[PDB]
Parts: sequence; structure tokens; C-alpha cells
Amino acid sequence: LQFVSPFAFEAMQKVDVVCLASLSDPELRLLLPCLVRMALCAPADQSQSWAQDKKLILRLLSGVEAVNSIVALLSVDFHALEQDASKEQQLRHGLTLEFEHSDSPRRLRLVLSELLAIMNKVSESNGEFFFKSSELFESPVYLEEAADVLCILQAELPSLLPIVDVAEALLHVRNGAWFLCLLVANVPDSFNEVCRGLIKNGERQDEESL
Amino acid sequence: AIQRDAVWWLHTVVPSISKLAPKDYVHCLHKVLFTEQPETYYKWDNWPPESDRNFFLRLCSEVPILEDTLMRILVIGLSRELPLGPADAMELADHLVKRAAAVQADDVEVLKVGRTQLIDAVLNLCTYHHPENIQLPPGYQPPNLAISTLYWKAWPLLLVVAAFNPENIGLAAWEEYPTLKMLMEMVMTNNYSYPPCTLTDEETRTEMLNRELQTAQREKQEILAFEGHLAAASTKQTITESSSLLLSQLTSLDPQGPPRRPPPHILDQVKSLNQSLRLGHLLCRSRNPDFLKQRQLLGRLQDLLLGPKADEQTTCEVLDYFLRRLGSSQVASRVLAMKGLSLVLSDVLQGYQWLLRDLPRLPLFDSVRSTTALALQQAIHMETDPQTISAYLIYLSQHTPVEEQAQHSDLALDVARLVVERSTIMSHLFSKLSPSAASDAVLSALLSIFSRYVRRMRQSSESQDQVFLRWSSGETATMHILVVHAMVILLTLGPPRADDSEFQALLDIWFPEEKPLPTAFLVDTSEEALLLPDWLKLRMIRSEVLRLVDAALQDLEPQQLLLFVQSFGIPVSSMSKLLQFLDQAVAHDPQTLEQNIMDKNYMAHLVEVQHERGASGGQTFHSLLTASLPP
Amino acid sequence: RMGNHDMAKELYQSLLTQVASEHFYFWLNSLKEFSHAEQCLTGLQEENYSSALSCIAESLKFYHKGIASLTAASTPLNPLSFQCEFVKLRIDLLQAFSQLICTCNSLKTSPPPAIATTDLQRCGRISNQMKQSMEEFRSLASRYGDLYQASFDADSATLRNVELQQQSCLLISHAIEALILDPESASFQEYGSTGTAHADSEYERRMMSVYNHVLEEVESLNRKYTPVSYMHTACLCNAIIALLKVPLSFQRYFFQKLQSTSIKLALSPPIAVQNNQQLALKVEGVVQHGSKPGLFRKIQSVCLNVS
Repeated sequence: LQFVSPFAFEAMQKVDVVCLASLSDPELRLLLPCLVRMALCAPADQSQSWAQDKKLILRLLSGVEAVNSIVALLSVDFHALEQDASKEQQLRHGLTLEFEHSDSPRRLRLVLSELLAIMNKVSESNGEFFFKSSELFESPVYLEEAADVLCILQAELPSLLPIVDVAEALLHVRNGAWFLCLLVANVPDSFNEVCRGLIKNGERQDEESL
Repeated sequence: AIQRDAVWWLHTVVPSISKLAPKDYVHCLHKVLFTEQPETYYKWDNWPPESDRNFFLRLCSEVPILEDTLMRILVIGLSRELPLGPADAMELADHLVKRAAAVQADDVEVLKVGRTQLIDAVLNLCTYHHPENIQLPPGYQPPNLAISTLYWKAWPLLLVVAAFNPENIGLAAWEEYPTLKMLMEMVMTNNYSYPPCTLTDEETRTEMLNRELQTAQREKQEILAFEGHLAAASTKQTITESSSLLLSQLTSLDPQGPPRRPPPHILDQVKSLNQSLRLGHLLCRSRNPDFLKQRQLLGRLQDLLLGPKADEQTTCEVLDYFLRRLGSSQVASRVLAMKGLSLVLSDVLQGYQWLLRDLPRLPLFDSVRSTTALALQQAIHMETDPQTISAYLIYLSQHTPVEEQAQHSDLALDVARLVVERSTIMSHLFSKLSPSAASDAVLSALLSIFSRYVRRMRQSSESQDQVFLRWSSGETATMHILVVHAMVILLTLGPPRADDSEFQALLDIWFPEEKPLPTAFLVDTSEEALLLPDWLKLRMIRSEVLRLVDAALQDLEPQQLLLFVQSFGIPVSSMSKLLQFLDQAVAHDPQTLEQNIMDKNYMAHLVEVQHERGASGGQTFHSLLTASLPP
Repeated sequence: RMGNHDMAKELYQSLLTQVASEHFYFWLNSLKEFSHAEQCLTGLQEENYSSALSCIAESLKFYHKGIASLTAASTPLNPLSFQCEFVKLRIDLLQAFSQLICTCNSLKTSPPPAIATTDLQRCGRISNQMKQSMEEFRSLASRYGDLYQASFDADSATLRNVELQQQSCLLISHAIEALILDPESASFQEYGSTGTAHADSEYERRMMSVYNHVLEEVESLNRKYTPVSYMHTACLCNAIIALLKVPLSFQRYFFQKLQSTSIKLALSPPIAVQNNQQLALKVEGVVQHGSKPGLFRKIQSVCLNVS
């Protein structure tokens, strides 16, 4: 399984766009959700230099066919999703086949529900390490789609999905290191806080246990 | 050297002061075991020192068998009034076994039992003892009830003792409970699952147990019906089958029946430690009693199936049982079935060469050909591994039942569902960064099966969505919509390198050069079917073959053009063609601005980006867009 | 001392293999690495923030090497506590600077639309990140103050240097607050009472000039833009550049310890006390000295806090 290159992460952290243009497509596909968000959503800088950089990012993205899935994900009404997630959390206290056959809002709901379930499991435990078999973070074929939806959910629901709690949650799934790495790659300013949270919550090693 | 225990040392003063109740004595005996980890006592204030607990734990994990237990057993046997239960010893042994797995070693005694009171404990646990508070009527036998804790604790420890040391203790289980042999078979299968891979004998295990269970349940209900009137006369409490307390606290002693499947939650936690322990090695030695060690059953099924003595009935039933698992929603079930099928049966697709080379050589392959084809067709919609789906497609391409129209239509519909619905699988199989030989074989298989299907249909409406096709050359055909969408998707993927005849034939029949398209009409309503929807049209636009692009861009209404330009992944040539058509539409219809174009700035930047890529056209659209607002 | 860190790096590199003791070797190696780290961020362009991030990363690499070496150089009766704390607070406020450079660029990752439909929350992640950066810089200023008031034996110039570092921390914190988090409560204007302050070193002059320029830039940009602005991030990042482009000065207390005053603090005593009878604790202490007692300052009174 392929991780995000240090060269690509350095390019993304500095937002140096000609560097992102000179990148291989498998490496670029890992950074796809964020780059789509910076290319399509309304710019916050509103500066001419950033407008030109946004244009180059759009040019670099135009050749990728996988962008259309992320555009479909970004079209979902996130108000209803946030309301549903909050109500489900208040209520609290094949799955991969359903994810595949699901349209964008339904599959967003599926993976968000699984994430919140893992977060509740983490919060309930005092530190004991569990392993939640999810079948969606485990399937090699669907890792790209699940990762894209995860990045879009973290970006569009930041209050409901704090980055440190996602990081603490992802350790309990099979391929969580890869998911966490590309998640941090898509929000590069979260690296220090993710590392700090991971180290702080690392209180019980149990003599280098699982 | 000691002859007494910690319970006796505590009871020396406890019972002397005042004779405690049996429950209090049992609780004291259970607490006196001291099977907990002493290292956990210094996790709060770091007191007592931990420098010695670590050294003591390693030597404490491996312990010998003392004569104190034997002395206590002898005392209990000689005195009828001695209140000493083996439940505390069983709980201590279970706790020690559970703790020892983390620090287990070859030179460490994982378990050691010094008392032969297992038979006495079993006899005393199944018997009924009159309670102090509850007094039953004289001469009337009360129901057989046991404490939940004792029943739950006696099962795991006894099972572990019987399985780990089946030499002497295993003899008792080898003549009473066949479930011990079934669990040994499961252990030899290296999979703690119900049903196990080694428990494939349905005629002996599943059938007899199912036949006996209905009779046993009926007999139990009949026996309990007489006692229900007397029980209700005293309590006057309602009884319901779904809310029956006795069902979850008592169970009929029926060892001959099928084993109980554990819940998925316990199994998920167990699987994490199952690979860590690696308990499959211990089961290879056990062969007495034999349930039907997995290698022996493997060879037995091999000569029953591969050899000339193979029979239709048993082989067909085994294959049906074995292949209905592939359609399940559990990845573990289908993976185990796949591995077992490869092992029973047995340089490209080496892990799947069994299905391509071993299966056709069977004497009764033709008898079972239809059912395995149906099972694979059902498994296509469930399977997620691209290699497994590749093997299934290749098999369902060489060994294709053609004679029945119904079967061929259903097979085409299933493969079409694979091609259309399973978009991620299709993209993964023919990802453009790596055209593999397996990809070439699968693509050739798909075009071959679809070409034969369309040809056979041509040579000649069960479903509502059937469409009555018409060609410009004079041929008639009735087909589903999904199969047409599927061949269109195959043609977008480009020609194979191994073969081009089938690809070119399909492209010619479906989209002949400079000829009218095969207009499609519904069978029932006889109205013009939308054989090329927007998503499919956009899919063929991104294809690198010019014929699909040309067929897709015909008479495009401007809203569709505006939708297509906004899409991503369009090559430069297709983008230039799209912009040329957009310019023609703008020159012929300036009124596309009002009720189609939601925003001007983003589309202007889009057109600028298309020009920056090196795509011609769009100048009139760019001018019209910049006239509304500056870029 | 004067910030010529390339020359210092060369000379310290030359001085290795001349010492005999391993802790002095680690001390000189740490000095070489600190000089290299400060030399790394001399090549900062005025507006290139990507180059700034790379340079700060290189400086942090060399600083981490240096602090590992310095920790290896610490021994009993030579703990190098001031040096360790000073360079630890230099490692911080540089990775805090790196985080603020990252948050400059975080504005290019767009806000959610759900939050965008209704004032500071509309910014998105960047608002909470600026809040975290403000708290981090305030904590850094507090820690620099703690180092200041734990440096009773330091000469005046070292204390002024620590004051300058603390004031840089406070400057970044105030800029973040007044540009992003609370522009309405920006308080009065930056009316410098000192005006043309009589600086005792060129480092002082450069630090105060940077402070005055940053405060002038902040004041002219107070309510002219919404906190989603690229100009606020531009002003903050330019403040980072200005603060880092003036080379750090290692002062006398980093090398020479002169006063060395302590307290013995013998107190009258695992001691059992009854519940009703409350303890009567007497603490006696003597202030110790090395050679000239009151070289820089004299103890007037001793405050004994019991908890």
C-alpha cells in the first residue's frame, strides 16, 4: 500500500502549486479531496496570486477522472447530515456492498456512522485498546473511496469530527495508519496537533503491546 | 509439601468463631484462590515496589502440581459433610490459563491438574441439591436447574483440558460427546467457526442433528406442559417463548446435537488472539475419536470426488453447500470456501489455476456445470477481490451454458450488473496505469461472451425493462437496457492487445460507420428508449477511441454540453470537440445563458483552463461569457 | 554574541577534537549546532513564505540536534539549566512560527458551506487554529517570563535579551488577537512611551524596530478587512519574517555564570501528624554565594510559599 510522499506533503503544506503539478498521478490521487475543495469552493484569500494558483490547480485536476466522485460528494446537503448525526449521537447515549451501491449522501452517512461508533467506543474505554472490524477500512479496493469520503467529512464537518479524535479513532481499524497519514496530508496544518494528541493519549503501552 | 489450602487457613478461625452459611463459605473459597496479577497492585501509588513482582511472575506462571489438592479431595471423599467445591479450583485454573498465554513458553507449565476429581465434580454438578430456602414436595422430582455461573465456568475449563490433553482425559470425551470430535475437527481446520471446514459431513452431522432437534424440543415442551400448570398455580406469572428466562439459563443435555454458533461480537474479539496463539498445531495429533487431522478428511474427500468412484448425489450436495457460501455477505466465509475448494481440487492466475485447469477434468463436471455457474453468477455481485472476479469471469466465458435462452439472458444480465453497478471494481480491473495480461484476458472474455450473446439473440420479454431493438440493416433483437449499457462500457475501455476481432465486431454492430444508430424502443410502450443516458454519454466521451466520442456528441442539446464541459477527466481531443460543438451551439443559439448557465465566473475560468491545456474551440462561448462579467 | 553565527559555527567545528572531556565535547558540538541552526534562517526572503517554512524546518532540525547534544553535556554541578531552557524556548516559538506559517497557508483550504451559511466561525478551521496559536504564543511569553524570573544570577544584558524574546512572543499574540480574534477590542493605539529608546545593543535596536514596524502594520490594518483576509495572514507572516531575519544573540549567562546564589532551606521534619494537632513547621534557610555576592543584585527579602 502506497503512502503520501514527503515531497508531496511538503508541496501541500507550503501550497506550492507548480510542485503539485510535477507529481505522479497515484501520488496526486491521495491529495485529491483537499485539492478539489481548494479548486471548486469559494476562495477565502480573494487575492489575485491565489486566484492564479487556483487556476493552475484546476488545470492539474481537469485531467483526473476520479475528481467527479469528489464533486458528487461535495454536492451533498451537509446540514441534514449534521442534524442526522447529532440526533443519532443523542439517541446512542454486506456493509461494504451497501457502501458501493449507495449514492453520495447515503455512503457519507454510512462511513460517518461507523466513525462515530468508533469514537464512542474510544470515549467509553479508559485506554484499553480494541479492534473494530469495519469491512470498509479493510477492503483494498474501496480504500481510495473511503479515504476520499473521510477527508470530505473531516473538512465539511470539523466541529463534529475533530482531527485529534479521528486520529485516536483510526488507530483501532486495520489500515488506520494509511488513513491517518493521508488525512493529515489533506489538512497539512494538523500535523503537530495530531502528533501531540497521539503522544498524549499514549499512556499505556503494556510493555509494547498491540 | 503443604497439605492444606488458603481456604482452609482462612476457615481455621472463620468457621471456629461462627459456622458460616454455604454461600459465604463458597464465596470465601473463591476469593481465597488469589489468581489475580500482583503487578496490578502498584499502578496507583507505585507501592509495593515493582522490581521483584516482575521476577516473581515469570516463576509463578509455571507451577507444579501440589499434593494439597489431593489431600483436600481425599478429605472431601472421606467426609460427607465436607463443604469443598471444585468450582473455585476450576476458576483458578481458568484464570491461570488465561493469564499464561501472554508469557507462555515451551519450558513453562501452561496447565497442570493434580486432582482426579473431574468425574466426582461432574457427578455432583449434574445432581440436584435441596436448597435451604426452597423445599420441594416429598416424592416429587423437581426440575433440573443449575447456576448460570457454574455451568458457564465448567464448560471452557473442561473443554480446554480435554482438547489440550486428549490422552487420558480425552478418552471420556471420546465415548460420550461427539461434539468433542467436532471441535477437534474445527481446531484441525485452524478456524474456530460454526460450521467448520472439517465439519462438511452434512448427511451425518447436519441432517441427523436437525432431525433430532425438532423431536427433542417437542419432547421438552410436552414434559414442561404438565409442570407449567403447577408452576403457574403458585407464581401466577405470565410465560412467553421469546421472554423465557429458563431458555437462557438452562439447556437440555444433548451432546449429539449440533454445536452452538457464537455471536459475531465474541468472534470478532476472539479472532484477534486466535492468530496470536496459533492453536492449530495441537489438533494435528488428535485422531481418536475421529469425527469423520484435516489432511485425512482432505484425502478422503479427494478420492471420493476426484476418483472414478465419484457419485452424482453426494458430490452435487457438497458442491451446493460449498458454493452457496460464496454468495454470503461475509468475506471470511467466501475466503475460507475459496481456500478449501483450491485445496480439495489441487502459470497465470496461479492461485486461481484450479478453477481453470482442474475443474474441467472431472468425470462429472457436466452434471455440476450449471449449479456452479449460477453460484459464481450470484457471487459476482458479492465478491470484492478483483482477481477472484477475474477468475469467475474467465470461467463464465469458457464454460458458458449457451443452449437455454433464459440462462444466457440471466448470465448476460449478471455480467452487465457487474459492468455497470460495480464501477469501482471495473475501474480497478482496467486502471489505465497498469494494463496487465490478466486485464487483457478478462477484457477478451467479456467481449467474447457479449458478442456470442448478441449474435445468438440476433439469430433468433420476461422483464419489464426489456427493450425492442431495431437496426438500420434489418435485424431484430429483444434485450435489457443494462446489457446495452454494459457493452458500451466495454467499448469505452479500448481494444485489447491480445485480440481485436471481437472488439471491432462489437463496435461495428453497435456503432457502424456513417450509419444510423440502433434506435431502441420499449417492448410494452413502444416509445424511444434512452439507450445512451447522460452518465453513459459522458463515460464514452472520456474514452480514447474516436468512434465512441463521435457517436456520443451527435445532436447534443446545450444543457448536456454544459454539463459535460464541467466534468473532469476529459482528454484534450474530446475537450476540443466539445468546445467546437459549444461554439456551434452558441452561434446557432445564444439563449443558452439564461436557464442553463448558473454562474459565469467559474465556467469562464473552466474555458480558460481548457484553452491552457491545449484545447481548441470555445472562442464564441468565451466571448459570450466574458460579455456578462469580466474574468 | 553579536550574531555572526556562520563564523561561530566554523570556529566551534574547529574546536572539536581539541577537548579531552566528553561533556565539553558535547557542549562545543551543541554550540556548533546552534550556530548552524541560526545560520540556516539567515537566508529568509521578505515575502517568500515557502522558503521561510523550509528554512525554519532546517533550523529546527539543527536545533534539535543541538539540544540533544546540550542535554548530553549537562552534568551535576554544571547542569546548564539556563542554556537548556533558553534553547528549548528557542525551539518553541520557531515550531510555533512554523505552525503559524502553516496557518497562513491554511486559509487556502476552503471553509465548509454548512458553516458558511451563518461571524468568526464563518472562517472555518483557521479561526480555531488562530485561537490555538494565540494561546500557544501567550504560553510561550509566560514561559519566557518564568525563565526571566528564574535567572536571578544573570547579568542585565541576558535579562534584556530574554525580555526581547518574551516581547516578540507577546507581539505575535497581540497581532493574532487584534487581526483575527478580537479587532473590536484592539484597545488604544501603540503610543510608545519610550519613543526613541536608548538601546544598549544593536540587537536591541533591531528588535524594537521590528516591534514598531509590526505594530504600525497591525494598527493600519485593524478593521479594514474581515478576518477571512489574506492581508491579515500576510501581515502575520511578514512579522514572522521580520522577527526571524534579525540573528539571535547568545548572551553572557549562556556561557559564564558569575553570581551563583542559592538557598539551603533546612526545615524541621514519612512523618506522622495527628488529625487534631496541626503541624508546626519551622523553615530556616541561608542564602549562599560564590565570590562577590551582590555582583548584579542583592536579596532584600525572601518569600516562602508553602502549599
